[PDB]
Amino acid sequence: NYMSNLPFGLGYGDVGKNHITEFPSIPLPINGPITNKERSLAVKYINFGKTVKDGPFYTGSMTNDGIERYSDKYLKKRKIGISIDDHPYNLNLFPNELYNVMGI
Amino acid sequence: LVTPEDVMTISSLEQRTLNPDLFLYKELVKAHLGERAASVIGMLVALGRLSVRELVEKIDGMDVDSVKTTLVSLTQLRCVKYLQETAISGKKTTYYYYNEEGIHILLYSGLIIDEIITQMRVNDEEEHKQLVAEIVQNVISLGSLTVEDYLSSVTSDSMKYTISSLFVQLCEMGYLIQISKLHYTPIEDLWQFLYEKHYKNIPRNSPLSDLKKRSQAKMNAKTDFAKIINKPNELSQILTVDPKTSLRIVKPTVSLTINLDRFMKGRRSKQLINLAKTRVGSVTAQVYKIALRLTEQKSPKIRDPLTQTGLLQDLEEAKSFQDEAELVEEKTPGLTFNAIDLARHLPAELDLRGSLLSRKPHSASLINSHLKILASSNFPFLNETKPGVYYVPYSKLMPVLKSSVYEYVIASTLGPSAMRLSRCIRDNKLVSEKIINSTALMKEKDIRSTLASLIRYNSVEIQEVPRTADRSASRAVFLFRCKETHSYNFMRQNLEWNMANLLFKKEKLKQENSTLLKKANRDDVKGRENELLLPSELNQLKMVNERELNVFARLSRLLSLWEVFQMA
Amino acid sequence: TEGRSRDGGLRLGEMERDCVIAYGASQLLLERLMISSDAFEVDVCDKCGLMGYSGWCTTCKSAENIIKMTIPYAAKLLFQELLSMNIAPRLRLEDIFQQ
Amino acid sequence: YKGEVLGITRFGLSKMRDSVLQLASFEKTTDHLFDAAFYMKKDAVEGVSECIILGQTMSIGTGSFKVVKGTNISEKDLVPKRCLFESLSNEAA
Amino acid sequence: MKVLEERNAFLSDYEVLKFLTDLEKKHLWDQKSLAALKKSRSKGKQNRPYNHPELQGITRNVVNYLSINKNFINEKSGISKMSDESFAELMTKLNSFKLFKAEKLQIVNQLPANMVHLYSIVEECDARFDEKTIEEMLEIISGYA
Amino acid sequence: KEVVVSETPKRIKGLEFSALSAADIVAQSEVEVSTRDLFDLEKDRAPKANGALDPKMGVSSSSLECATCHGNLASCHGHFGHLKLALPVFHIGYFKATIQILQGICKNCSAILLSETDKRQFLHELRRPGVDNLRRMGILKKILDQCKKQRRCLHCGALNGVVKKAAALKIIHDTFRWVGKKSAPEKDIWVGEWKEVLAHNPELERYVKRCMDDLNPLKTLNLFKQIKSADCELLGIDATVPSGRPETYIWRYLPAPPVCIRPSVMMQDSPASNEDDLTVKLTEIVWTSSLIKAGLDKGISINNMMEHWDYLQLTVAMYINSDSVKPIRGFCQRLKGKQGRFRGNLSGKRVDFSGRTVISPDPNLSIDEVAVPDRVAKVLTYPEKVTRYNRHKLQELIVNGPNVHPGANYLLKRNEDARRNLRYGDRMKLAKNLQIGDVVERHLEDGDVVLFNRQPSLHRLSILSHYAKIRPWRTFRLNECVCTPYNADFDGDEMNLHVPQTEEARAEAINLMGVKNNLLTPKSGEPIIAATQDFITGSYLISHKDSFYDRATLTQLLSMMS
Amino acid sequence: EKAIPKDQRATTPYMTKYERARILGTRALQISMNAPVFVDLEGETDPLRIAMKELAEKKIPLVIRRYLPDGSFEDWSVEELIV
Amino acid sequence: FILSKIADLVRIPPDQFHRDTISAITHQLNNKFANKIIPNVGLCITIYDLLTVEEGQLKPGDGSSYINVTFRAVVFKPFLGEIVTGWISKCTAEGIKVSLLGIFDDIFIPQNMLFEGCYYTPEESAWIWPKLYFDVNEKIRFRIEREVFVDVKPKSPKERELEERAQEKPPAYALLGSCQTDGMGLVSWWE
Ligand SMILES: [Mg+2]
Ligand SMILES: [Zn+2]
Ligand SMILES: [Zn+2]
Ligand SMILES: [Zn+2]
Repeated sequence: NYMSNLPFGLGYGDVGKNHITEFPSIPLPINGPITNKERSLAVKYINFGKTVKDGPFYTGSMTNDGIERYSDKYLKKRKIGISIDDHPYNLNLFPNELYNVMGI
Repeated sequence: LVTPEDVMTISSLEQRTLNPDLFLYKELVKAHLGERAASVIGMLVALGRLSVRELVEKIDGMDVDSVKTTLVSLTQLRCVKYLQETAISGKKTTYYYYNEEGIHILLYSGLIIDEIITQMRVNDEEEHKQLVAEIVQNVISLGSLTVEDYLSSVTSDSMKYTISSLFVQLCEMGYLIQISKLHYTPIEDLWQFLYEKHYKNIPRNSPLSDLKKRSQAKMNAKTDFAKIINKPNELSQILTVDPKTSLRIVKPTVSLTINLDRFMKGRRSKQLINLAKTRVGSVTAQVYKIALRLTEQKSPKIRDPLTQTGLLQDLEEAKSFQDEAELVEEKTPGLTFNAIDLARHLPAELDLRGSLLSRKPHSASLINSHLKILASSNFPFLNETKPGVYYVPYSKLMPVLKSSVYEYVIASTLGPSAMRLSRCIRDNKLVSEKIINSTALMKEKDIRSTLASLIRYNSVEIQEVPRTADRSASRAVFLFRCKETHSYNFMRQNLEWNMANLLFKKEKLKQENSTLLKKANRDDVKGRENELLLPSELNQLKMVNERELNVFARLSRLLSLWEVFQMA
Repeated sequence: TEGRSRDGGLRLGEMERDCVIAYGASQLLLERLMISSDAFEVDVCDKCGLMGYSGWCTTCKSAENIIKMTIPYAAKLLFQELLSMNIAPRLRLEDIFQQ
Repeated sequence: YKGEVLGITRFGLSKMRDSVLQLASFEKTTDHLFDAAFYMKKDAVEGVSECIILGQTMSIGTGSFKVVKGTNISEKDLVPKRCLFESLSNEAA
Repeated sequence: MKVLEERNAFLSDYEVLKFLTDLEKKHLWDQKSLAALKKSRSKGKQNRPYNHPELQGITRNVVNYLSINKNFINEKSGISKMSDESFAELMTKLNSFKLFKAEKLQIVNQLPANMVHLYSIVEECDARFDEKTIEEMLEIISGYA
Repeated sequence: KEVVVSETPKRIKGLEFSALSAADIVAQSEVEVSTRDLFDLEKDRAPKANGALDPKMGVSSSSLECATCHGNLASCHGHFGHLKLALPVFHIGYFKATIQILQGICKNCSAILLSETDKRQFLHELRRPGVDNLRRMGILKKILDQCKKQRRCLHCGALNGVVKKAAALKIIHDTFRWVGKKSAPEKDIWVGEWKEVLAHNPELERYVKRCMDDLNPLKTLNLFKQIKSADCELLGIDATVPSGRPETYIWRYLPAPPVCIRPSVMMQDSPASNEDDLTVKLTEIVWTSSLIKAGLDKGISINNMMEHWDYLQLTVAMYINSDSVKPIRGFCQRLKGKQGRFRGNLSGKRVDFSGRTVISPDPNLSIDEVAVPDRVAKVLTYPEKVTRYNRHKLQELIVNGPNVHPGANYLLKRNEDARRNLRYGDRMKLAKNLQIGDVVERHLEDGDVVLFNRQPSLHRLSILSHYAKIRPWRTFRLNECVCTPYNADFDGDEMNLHVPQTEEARAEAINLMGVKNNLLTPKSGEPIIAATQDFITGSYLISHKDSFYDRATLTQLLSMMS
Repeated sequence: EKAIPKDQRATTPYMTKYERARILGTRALQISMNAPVFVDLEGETDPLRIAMKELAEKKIPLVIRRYLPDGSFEDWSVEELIV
Repeated sequence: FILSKIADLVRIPPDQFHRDTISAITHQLNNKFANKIIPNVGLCITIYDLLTVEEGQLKPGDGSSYINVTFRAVVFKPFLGEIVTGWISKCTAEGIKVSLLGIFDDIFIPQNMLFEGCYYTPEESAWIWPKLYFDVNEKIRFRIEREVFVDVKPKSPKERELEERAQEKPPAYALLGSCQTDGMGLVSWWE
């Protein structure tokens, strides 16, 4: 009745429990320490990508009151960001379906 | 018991069901560019070819302008390949791909600037290091960089006189190739536009037949495709001009884009040098760093000369492609070098005197000794064509090198007995349940534990032995097989998935501490963090920052094992 | 139940269903088949088309997108049996009104 | 009407329906069900068989139209009223 | 249930009070709810099968807050006795003064009899104007008081 | 506080069929079935956590607690379990699916058997607004036939052939079907590989036949994860959403159905509780899974594990579809058949408020009436809601109560959740306190709308709506003119009575299915309700030319007629 | 989704049997939910018979919305639909 | 105190078909938005008027009339500088509970932003100023700077069971105020 098909080298107490561990864990050697070079590599990764976030190529956007306050009147702005159309590009490097978003 | 709510919270089983290729690309584009760009790139991964209409239809963003602006941004980032398929009976439209190598810049960025900094001849002075670092960051970030803008932005005449001098060096080396249709068009579409025109201009009643006209059409296509791919892969036509009463300069109106194949060759040679550093002592290993440094600049292809991606290789006489590849490697003398030529680049700090023992000073008879010993070494690093001058082969070096890497990765993940068993299956084709004991002589329980552990992957393929008209593996024995190609498939996807997970976790950490990271990346906060930040929040920020430093180190360390598997 | 001894009900078979459809009596169809045989007030998530419980999606774990609706208990049983074979018959909803 | 003579059989009925539930309720249940799950068919609920199975109202007979109760509310009672502040402030600007 | 827009035409704190006064005078009376007789309508669930809890409470709290004396000083209600014309006659001065801000609503119900109150009502009043037009506006706004 | 709670009336718009990914199977599940035990002696046969009969996936009786919803069998909606499987398995339902998925991709590089421009045009045709199931199946047949025809994978041509199944339940691909009188580097590899074994055994010389590329669950599954996403549309699986991957169709997690799906029947044979087939099967599946889980660490004989791994592929077959040689009842047998799921429960089922007895004639009934026994009128009720128009009547019915026929059996108060049985409780008070929201389940009365049905139902006139007429005897009586639509003949024929329970259904019944509205058959327009035998003969004998009547006889005839 | 103006209506000006049955059922349901009636009951207590009387007097306040297969609809008050 | 335009579906029972339809609709809207606060909009005082009323529809099983309605509802919405004379009713040593006359009283004002001299002591000593203060249950003047709507609310059924066996963010409309400008704090500091 499917409970006598037990091979000889298999103990009888270690069956039935099942319940494989939550995540199989084997410590890889790719979790080593840090050096001057590794610290500098992390710092240069920090500068990069952050640079493009602070640049125009974001395309990820989806206190909003009805009146501009007197405090908002004659006030410093957030930032005059350089827009997607602002920076000059190469026209002959895009399909003709995208040129219209340029301020040619 | 771990709760199903406790699971899926720290276990991360929802991501385990993603295809690893999509996961990594999506996470890179998300953490670097943004969210809408991530959605677009993921949809591109799902559907290889589509139009802007189909993106509008398939993503929540229907705003035709919004998808367009994200697409021009992604195209700049070299993440998109496009084309125009000509509808004849109405309006002809376009289709956009996803360019895999356009995101490897976003993946290799740290290694990219590391190669750009380190590989140069002059690095003692500090200012040049910072200058080239900022220029390479600006180029890899913005994309197609224009000297017309760059010189205009530069403010000092004495400083404009050297940035123009660095562009020629990168163009000639191979880190700056003129950008054109070849980086923004798919290989199969190139070949299918170069493969039917030859079938349109042929006359009729030609005394040949379908097989003959097809073979000559394929020959003509291969010739023109090889020519037009050679033309922009490396040339002087960007800087071949020379202005009057001035210096040699690249053209001021054109754009410059930084390549990645040259950096991939640099990384591969770095892996070879590290292999030598583990295996061969540094006395004669310091030569190999420069021995490959001076040949990589004109080194041949690593996986595909791009004719093996847009079309089928062959069925009968299918040896032709590797035949011609090894034939070209043999014929081209640029890769062959003599003991005299190697002398003018070796630094003095390498003595080249005590690197030999003839029994139990920058001299050619000693550097040629290392040349010959590398050729005669068990791993065919170089092959001997002529007595005195040899060459490094890639016809029979990549398979054995990749198999060594695969074997040692499995051995690092598993035990020495697992390595012994995988090596038995490798060096003995068609092992069986008794040939294992014949060729191993290790205790059966341990060997079969390692066997069961290694079965789960694509390393070892197992054959069902049919004994009666019904096929059953329950009455008869069953022996083993290798089928190594699946094994190479497997190590690509697992590593790609793990890098995807790492990017996913750093994006999670950014999501969890967005306010803190935005505060950190502020002009006044930069450089002044001790007085401003109160001790508790400063401790939280420093701990999360060292965590991300460590995880970037982990990612970079994993960035030395998967690109080598990426080769064919 | 199916037994006259077990106080069973009288089956309304496929041919009687065909007759009622041929009459075009939609509300009578609903009353005889669903309401007066097995009407189950299930909770349906509007994100995943999967029946929950107690207004709890138990896959989104939200209680946000849980709609309350009445379906035949036989239909609920069919969905739970399909999920057993791993088949996911996800229900897509929409407002009855709003024209 | 589909252009080909289609039978009233389990093969002829697989004409244009995509109706996994109607096909199941007719014949060959598990094959159709696993097929629809495998190709991820997104059939609408329009058949009277599916309406009955799901306890929905069929679109036939008394379910083929809508019943609407008029509000009998005019246009002279839907007028916004007693609003001066907006115009007063705008002219104060 | 979707909110078509978040902010519609501003309301001064006199229209709201007259509306709540109208609501109490039209139904859910407080004077008659203070007399016994819950049965009343006898239609099955009280007066004409309806009742108004959770609306009477807030419509009493809002009117109570507006009907307590305007807090210029620690005698009238503050908003009740002014009429539509008592607010209409102020046009020729309300548009006479300049603020370039919808903060008209701040001073039309609260903070009279002090300069500093308006000094918080309009940020940087002194920088914009502190010459002579700092007492006439106070006299106008306290005119009801 | 009290943020606004909003509800919207919604209808089912459609169904998205798909397979649950591994993540979704765990996510929907609320407890993990991992032990082969359901009851233990040490717990006095009380089901506890992690067993097959774990209460956290439901309860089998009203005396228990789910502990997921803490509800009885009456109110628990059922909750899912999941199974962890070591050495995963194939799927019986999607066996041909997995096959056809393999015929499209080369198994070496896991790339599709098409050029990067071969069927992209048919893909562009596949997104046309005009597609049906027929056109979809046709285009999929086209791409399948083409990728089957193709032999060399463009990435790496490895001579794909047939990927048929065994004559067993395993899938085999002929790696070297179309190779003959030709040479290949893979071919020299194959020959040398069989020289390595033909030089080590003295008996495999005959058996080196066959032994093609066999595809097990593990091999196919790990190969499936190699497949990229850009080709899944060609394989026909929308990869936009998770579980659109082609690796989800491989059994890797078994979801354990709620015990409501597989109930445990009380008091069958022995006093000890008995279980059911699906639960027993899943207990076997769990036991085998745990055995293999331990055998990964003890190194079971590789032959026996393959035997067990073939069993796990067999137990699930019965668990899903008992087709293979046999009483085991699988999920494909709960759905299939006359008394299965669809044809037995979903469109056609047992109904409440119905009756059945012998029919007798009644020529004094109107043709649009049926005489209903007072005995069945006292059990068949109509749920009349109290208005300002019928309150006095409903109070009188409540006072009469469940036994006097113009009475009532149940009262559902306006603001309560259950009905008050009127056999007890001093109905005199309940009538006084009767409100305008109350539902009184009062007896079937004269003029009530009933459905009348004689089986088999040939045409639509096999069921008609009649006005109920309460009468003393135990038969349904009908006027003989309406015997023709029912095809009834008073020789022991029985007919079924249905009482619609809603106002809408009642109005629909009496206005569309009413006898007077259905005097004609829709097939020809000819009358079908009309005089039957003795009525025809009596009419003939009256109108016969020899019939004459004096005034007395004539007026008596007219009084009989009225 | 567009309402065809009462000026140009293409569907039948006759109440169909299905529309009559549905109108009676809906109105009887409303009455059973204590909706006010607009006819003299004369001892009638049953919602369906009350609704039949209202239909006979053409006093049922409901509108038939006849959706065309293209999605457009037209509104026919029960009074104007001729029986 | 400003208006807001909302779209809703209102179920009118046949009980209410006798009263005028506008009255019935506004009664149902009042039922739904009497003291209730809209998610991330504000607190609905009551309904002001009605804008769009569609012909009521009937589902085949209810009998009620469901009307798509667009209306304006009066809601309390301070934005950045609105004045309100608080009437507090509780004071903890983490920020006083700026309370109103039963409208909503679940708002706090942060001490770091509050008057610098204004400090709390564990032994209940009111304030120290570098010479005058205020006590509990008096008139307080402050400002408005940021609005936060508590909109996180997941609860498992077992969580609800354990919670009600044992038996926080009480509101979804929390306010806060500043006391940086002279004159804020009392109705009468001088004169
Ligand atoms: Mg008979
Ligand atoms: Zn959900
Ligand atoms: Zn439960
Ligand atoms: Zn291949």
